[PDB]
Parts: sequence; structure tokens; C-alpha cells
Amino acid sequence: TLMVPFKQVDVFTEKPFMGNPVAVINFLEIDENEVSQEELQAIANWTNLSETTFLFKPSDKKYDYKLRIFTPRSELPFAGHPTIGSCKAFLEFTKNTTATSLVQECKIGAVPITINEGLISFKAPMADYESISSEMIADYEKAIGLKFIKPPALLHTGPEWIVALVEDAETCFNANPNFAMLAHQTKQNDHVGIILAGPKKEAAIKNSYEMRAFAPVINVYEDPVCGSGSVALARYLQEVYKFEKTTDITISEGGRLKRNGLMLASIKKEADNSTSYYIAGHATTVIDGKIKVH
Amino acid sequence: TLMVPFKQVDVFTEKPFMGNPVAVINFLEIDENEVSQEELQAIANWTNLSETTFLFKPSDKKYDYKLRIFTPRSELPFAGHPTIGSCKAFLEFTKNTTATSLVQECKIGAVPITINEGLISFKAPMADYESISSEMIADYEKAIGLKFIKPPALLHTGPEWIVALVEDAETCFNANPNFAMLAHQTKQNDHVGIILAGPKKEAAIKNSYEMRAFAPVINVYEDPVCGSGSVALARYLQEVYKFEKTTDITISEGGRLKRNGLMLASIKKEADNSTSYYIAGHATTVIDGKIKVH
Repeated sequence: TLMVPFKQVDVFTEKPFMGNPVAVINFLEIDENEVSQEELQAIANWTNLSETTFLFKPSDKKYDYKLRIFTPRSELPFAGHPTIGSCKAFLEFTKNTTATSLVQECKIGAVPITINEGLISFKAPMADYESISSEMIADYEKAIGLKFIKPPALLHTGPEWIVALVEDAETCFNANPNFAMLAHQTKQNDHVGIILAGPKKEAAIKNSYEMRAFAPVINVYEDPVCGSGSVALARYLQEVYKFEKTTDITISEGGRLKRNGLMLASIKKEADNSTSYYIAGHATTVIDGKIKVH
Repeated sequence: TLMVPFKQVDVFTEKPFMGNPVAVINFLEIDENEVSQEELQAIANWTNLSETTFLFKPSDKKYDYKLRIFTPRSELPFAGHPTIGSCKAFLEFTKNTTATSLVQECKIGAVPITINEGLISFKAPMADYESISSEMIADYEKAIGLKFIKPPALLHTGPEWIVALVEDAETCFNANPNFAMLAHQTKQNDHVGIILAGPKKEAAIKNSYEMRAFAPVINVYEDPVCGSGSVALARYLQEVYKFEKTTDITISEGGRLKRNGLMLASIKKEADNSTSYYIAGHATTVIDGKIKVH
């Protein structure tokens, strides 16, 4: 049996089983040429996780590794939580306990990563905003069961997420949406789902939010830890609150599903007065071992 | 970090990624008393596999091990494919390359297992039959897109499966059911789904069938390798064909989803002229390593 190293890394947590897993296969010592896309696809389909990734030798010395990223259904050109977990796994696979930055090679091109005391961070490639009709809004309010404190909007962050705010964290936490109504409305509206959030008003850390991500149209009624969602939330918050300094949003998620994800979304004011969107989290290897491959 | 051995075993295959996985946690050297049901549940929810199992010391010397069996949502008192994969994992965990029989302890009581050249076998605890209305039948034919060669029936095998036969293996393989119609009809009818099968008519091995299992009402539009389904198919075939000798049904499944499961369902004529239903398969460990636990 050929076996290569394998780690299943829990992303957005330091505590096992509280985050969102990514299976990461170490193909750093085999020729990517000699591994078919169908083989890769089959492995991702079999693990049945949101994504399964594969580490390969980079195309050029300026990158530390190439990452191929797969869902059970297709290859993605990029995703956030797999990037973070794969970075953690790489460090471990290569016995590296000192790197503070790395550059990942993937379909999207170069993705610089920083590591700060376990906090792994990259710039989100996409975070666009777009207003939604008041009709859409009223219907979504119907589906969620709550009035929003600001107009929701459509955020393009990879997936098509509606972001909507409620009065506080508790209200968001305790929401009980009608999932079939949401699947109906999102299907009708071509959206993946809704990101619901509310502020933790008496938190020591400012700009702390509770978030929830609901995607019943793709049969993820609730995503327990949703990285593309925190970028949406970040980008939304910028439009609504129009921050002038670099602002960190501290997002907690997943407690209704008995998880506990932590995501740090940075709205970074660049030297050109432009804005960039960073996502960061801890990750912890939960399953460590090897996997049989062809 | 406490880490205990872990194997992810592919059931109904000798070839990796072709079967149906079960995650198997080795808790044989820790006190089951000291591990909460919520902990176990959380691990099963996090792996997100059909089942996740845990090996514990048995309650009495007459058993080789106790198995606790979990879906992402609940503990089951029993299931077939997890039993087979967990048996394979146990053998490996305890460096046993010679056992030909074992007895598993679980909620259902004692479950004798035999191992024959890698073929792992147990008696299915439940296999009841029940006729269905011709109205139900005609509708299901509508949902599948094919006429059946015999009356379908309801088989109680754990899940509530309709079993239906078509002209041959190819016809079954090439079926393209309307999944939403099936979800509608099964939801209405309180069934989990349909097991579709057809005979491989020119096969060297007699009583070879291609099977497919569709359970869209529980969001498994197609189960790629379905052990409870092969027991249904076996029990159905007994009623329809009324076999007088012990008959093996050789079931192949999963090619439409790019898998290749093999299940051996035995209709065993007992000394009392009664009938028992055995299920058997190979299993292969695909991920081998350890898992962090609390």
C-alpha cells in the first residue's frame, strides 16, 4: 500500500471538534503530473467534508507549497478555511515551528499567509457589496422570524450571501429560521443563503459579533463555522458603519450546533486609502496519520 | 493532548475510496464511564460520516469488544456497515491476524461475526416484508421512470425501504429517478426511500444484482453503498422467489457515484426450516493514525 501523511485539521478553533474540519493530504513528495483530477475528486467525495485539500510541490521557489482544493463535487480555485487548515497542516508536515509567513500557490495565484502565535491569516480575494430590494428584505425577515436593524445586502464573497443584522448576539443565537422558506426564497433569488449576525453589546472586545450561516438551498441548513460568511459580514459592516481606521471584527459561531468557531475578520485601511479584507483563525490537527493512495 | 488510535475503514471494498467509510475510535484502553454521550455525539457530528463508532472494553469475557454506534445526529442501537468496518478495525487495533469469529457487544445484544479470508459476516437482526398498495407502486414507477417486473414491497430492515425490481442490472444502473418526486412520495408515505435492483443476467455467478439506494427525503439522493438495502433486497427476493436452499445474493452498487461496493447477502435456510439473513463484505483501512480526544 502507498500511504502518504494525512491530517484532519479543525479550523477556527484551538479545541478539537469545535471548528470546521478540512482533510489535508500530503502529496509533497509525489509528482502532481502522476495524479489524476478524478483520483483527487474521488478522495474528496469519499471524505465527504466541505473541502479536502492536497499539498504539492510549488511551481516556483517563490511559493512554499501548491494547494489543490476540492469539495465532494468539484475543484474550487480557492477557499478560506481550507487555506488556513492546510497551512497548519503544512507546517506540521514539514516540522516547521518557526515560520511567520508563507506563500501558497493555487488556481487564484499567490496567497500570502501570516502566522502569529497560531493565528493564521490571509487576504480574502473577494468582498463585493450590492443592495437588495426592500421586497427581498421583507420576505427574508419573514423566513428568519425577525426584523433587521439595517438593510440586508447581497455580498459576493465566493458564495452569494445575504447579510442581515439583528439587535444583538443573543437574538441572532436564538433565531429559529424557517429553513424551507429560506430554501424557497434563496432558490428563487439566486442566493446561497443568509448570514445572520448581531453585536455582543457588553463585550470587553469591541466589534464582537455572534454569526450564523444558513444555506438550506444547498442542504446546509446551518453551516456551523463559515469563513466565507465572516468576510461577508466584514464587508457588510464596512458599508454600513463606514470605518476610517483598520477594524477587527471578532466573530463567534456554531453554538446552536454545539460547535464554537472563532474568526477574525480585518477591515484593513491600506496606504492608498483603499480597503482589504483579511480573515484569520487558529487551527488544530485532530486526526493525525497516513492515508492510502494510488 | 490525549490521542487514541483511529482508523477510517472503507466498507464493502478491498480498494480504497470505493466503499462506504466508517470512522472508528479505539477507546479500548479508557473507561467508558469517563466518556459522556455528548462527547461521543460531538465526534460523530464532526466527522460527518454516516456513522462513527467507538470500541470499548466489553461488559463480560464472552464478548471481544463493545461497539457504540453513532450518526451525526443520534446513537443507533445497531447498523451493518459500521459493524463490519469496526470489526476490521478491531482486528488491526489488537494486531489480530488469525481470528475467524468474534462476538460484538452492542445495544442490540450479542452479534456474532465470522471472518473468512477477509469476508466479514453477521446475521442481520431485522428483515420483515410487507405488501404495498398498487397505487403506491404506480406512483413510485412514476418517480423512478421505469416499470417494475414484480410488485415492490415495504421492507423493514432498520430503515423503511421500498424494494423494486427492474428488468436487468443495466436498467437499474441507468435509471435517473426524479429525486424531488421521490422525496415527496416517500415523505407522504413514511418510507426512507427506494432500493432499486436488477439481475445481471449473463453473469458467471448466479443471483448477482446491481442495486441502487435512493433516500432524498433524508438528503441522501443516492447512498453509494447501502448495507441495510442489501438486506432488504435479500428478504424481498426470498418472498418473491421463495428459495428452498440457502441462497447467496451478490450485490454490486455505487458506480453512478463513481464507487464500487460489493455486498453478499445470504438467505440461510436454518435447521428448523426457518430463514436468516446474513450480510457480508470486505473492508479496507484507508486512514490510519490517531485522534485527539478529551
